[PDB]
Amino acid sequence: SYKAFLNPYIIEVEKRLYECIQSDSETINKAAHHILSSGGKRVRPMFVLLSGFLNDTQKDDLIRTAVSLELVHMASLVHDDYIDNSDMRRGNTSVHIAFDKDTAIRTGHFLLARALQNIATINNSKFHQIFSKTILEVCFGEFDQMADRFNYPVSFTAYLRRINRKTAILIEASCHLGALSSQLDEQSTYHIKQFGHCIGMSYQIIDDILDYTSDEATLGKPVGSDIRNGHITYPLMAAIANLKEQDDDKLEAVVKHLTSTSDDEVYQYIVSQVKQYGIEPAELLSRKYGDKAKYHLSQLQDSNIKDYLEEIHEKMLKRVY
Amino acid sequence: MMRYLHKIELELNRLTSRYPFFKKIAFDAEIIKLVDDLNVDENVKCAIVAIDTSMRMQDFINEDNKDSFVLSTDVLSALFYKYLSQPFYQHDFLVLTDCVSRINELKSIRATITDEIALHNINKQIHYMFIQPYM
Ligand SMILES: CC(C)=CCC/C(C)=C/CC/C=C/COP(=O)(O)OP(=O)(O)O
Ligand SMILES: [Mg+2]
Ligand SMILES: [Mg+2]
Ligand SMILES: [Mg+2]
Repeated sequence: SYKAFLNPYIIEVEKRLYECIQSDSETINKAAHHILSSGGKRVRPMFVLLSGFLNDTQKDDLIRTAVSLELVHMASLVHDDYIDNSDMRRGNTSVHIAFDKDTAIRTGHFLLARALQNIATINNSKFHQIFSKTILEVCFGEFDQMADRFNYPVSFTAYLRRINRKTAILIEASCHLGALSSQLDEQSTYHIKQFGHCIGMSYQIIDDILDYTSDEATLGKPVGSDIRNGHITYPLMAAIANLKEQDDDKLEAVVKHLTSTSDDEVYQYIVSQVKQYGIEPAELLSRKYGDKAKYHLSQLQDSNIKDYLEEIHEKMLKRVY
Repeated sequence: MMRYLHKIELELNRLTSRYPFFKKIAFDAEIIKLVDDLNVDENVKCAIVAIDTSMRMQDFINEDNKDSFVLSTDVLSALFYKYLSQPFYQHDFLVLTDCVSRINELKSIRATITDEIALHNINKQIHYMFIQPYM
């Protein structure tokens, strides 16, 4: 019944999403459409909208905030897939493959441009302070991730930092900016804000877990993609610590000497060690963030909207619950 | 060197010092001299220089420098947005975000034209994209 309440809005933002991409440029219109047509769970607008519906209020700002977040989210994906060399997206070809590198970079900046155009209406420094801050942070996270490739060890703090910027904060901004465009009170804003942050953390851990556990079918790319590109994630970290407990530090030695030119045999070894030793601690950690998000949901006033958020919390974190 | 130039060069040098994958190419000398004399705040001049350099870096993106250059154009875009947000320069924001949209449009259409005069004219429009609205 939650896809019924957001039904009129999801189709509204979708309509405006296609409006925002209209361009007198031939390729860009095609390219923008290409990724905008590609799947999309629109989970960020769903947080924006629901966060604004916590208190009794109506604004045209609310639904247009959601539109902008999606545009920024998709702007990051186009650029991402070109940087990461990915050729697939939920079963759809990536823009740099379907078109070329130049189009891929242009369309990314184009989406960011229109996303910022869309919210330029909202005359509010705090709003833009928050939004521009998270965008900067996402970049910072990407810089750190790129420098952390094939560089062991990665501290637990640095890992949390990494997954915070690349997933958690944009979702936290969704709940925060949504709460602003509805003048929600500080007590209720804090809880939904921390809900968004914790749900994003938990979700990104799950994603990192799936990189090891799942098959190429639900991934769309080889199992162990993160480590094959040098990315050290908590599942690997946890697996290493467990083996050291059993006095076995061979995995540690292998990862330390890991290089961009490493043989597939070394990756296959790493993958299986992670599957055997790193999955459960990663699930445990993910659960902590999930349970923390539940607490913040339970502390906000009982209402209809609360139930929708709770049902999204069950869906997104199903792999751990 | 103006005040605004010191401001952005300080912030960029801090980024290169902190994030090794941020690469800072030189600002366009012609666009600096023009921005110097623009009748706007220190913050708007920074945003202009940031977003201008961002888009110009677009042309230098290889396969050998992409995991550096792509992200670097994105902080420069994020900086641009950061410079116009506290306080919120609404008018300058609407103008320049439009410029960002249009300059990407002109660069696409540029890829599909060989005519001589049409090339010289569109390039002119692309080079001066972010400073014309202020003249
Ligand atoms: C232009 C802009 C707004 C921001 C630029 C900064 C960029 C590109 C951020 C990328 C956002 C992160 C996506 C997840 O990365 P992953 O771990 O590679 O995710 P998957 O494996 O799904 O690709
Ligand atoms: Mg990436
Ligand atoms: Mg990627
Ligand atoms: Mg991943």
